[PDB]
Amino acid sequence: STPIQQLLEHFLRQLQRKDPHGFFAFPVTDAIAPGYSMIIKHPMDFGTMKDKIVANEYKSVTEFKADFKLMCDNAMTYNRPDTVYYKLAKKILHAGFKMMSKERLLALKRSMS
Amino acid sequence: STPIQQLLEHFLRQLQRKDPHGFFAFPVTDAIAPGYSMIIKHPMDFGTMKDKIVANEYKSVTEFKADFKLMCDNAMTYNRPDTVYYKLAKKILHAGFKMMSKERLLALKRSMS
Ligand SMILES: CCN1/C(=C/C(C)=O)Sc2ccc(OC)cc21
Ligand SMILES: CCN1/C(=C/C(C)=O)Sc2ccc(OC)cc21
Repeated sequence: STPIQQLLEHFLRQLQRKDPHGFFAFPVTDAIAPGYSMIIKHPMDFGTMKDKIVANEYKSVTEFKADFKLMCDNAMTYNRPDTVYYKLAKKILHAGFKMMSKERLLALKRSMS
Repeated sequence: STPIQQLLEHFLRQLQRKDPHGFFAFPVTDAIAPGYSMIIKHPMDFGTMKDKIVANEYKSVTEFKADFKLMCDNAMTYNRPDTVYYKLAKKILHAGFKMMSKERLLALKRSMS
């Protein structure tokens, strides 16, 4: 493994702990969610993100954050605000962007000098 | 855990993997290596470094590199050049400092932007 892969695997684990029931663990498809494909054109989930880490397809924390943000946007677009799915997506998005702050990324970034 | 701890744990696993027999895994004792305490002023080993990581006592990769270099210098000071201990110490010292090179950490630096 490489250092960036280890950093992204750490972030991903923290985020998955905030989704204990695995709402975001696998790709949502039309077989479970009517009309999903035509509402959610850019699907994303934790499992695809793990595969992209393993495949070393992320070159930055910015790219990783964008996939995480996409996933939570999709969940808030498709599900109505009354659903546990929409409600959890809003909460992990807030927490996730607070754990990968500009600030926190600069503090961790002064540790490597 | 914290991001810096996870990064140092990664480096430590890479280094410990080059010492499958655990020459460096635990403190050398005078019962095993006569006069060690009298010759080696500042003992160091992988287990203590892991203890300091968990205890979040490293504030830089530089500080971490300093304990690693200490560990390998100690082994080459106490053990004669024909011994497995001296030879492995020299080999992991070079490998570890190529893995925590200035360049490699500055590239990793841009990845967290
Ligand atoms: C994977 C769970 N989950 C959703 C997740 C997100 C993030 O949108 S959307 C949803 C709709 C139906 C279903 O099967 C009853 C499950 C379901
Ligand atoms: C624990 C291995 N090892 C050394 C370790 C370091 C890092 O120096 S020094 C030493 C001397 C004798 C011995 O038993 C033959 C072992 C011994």
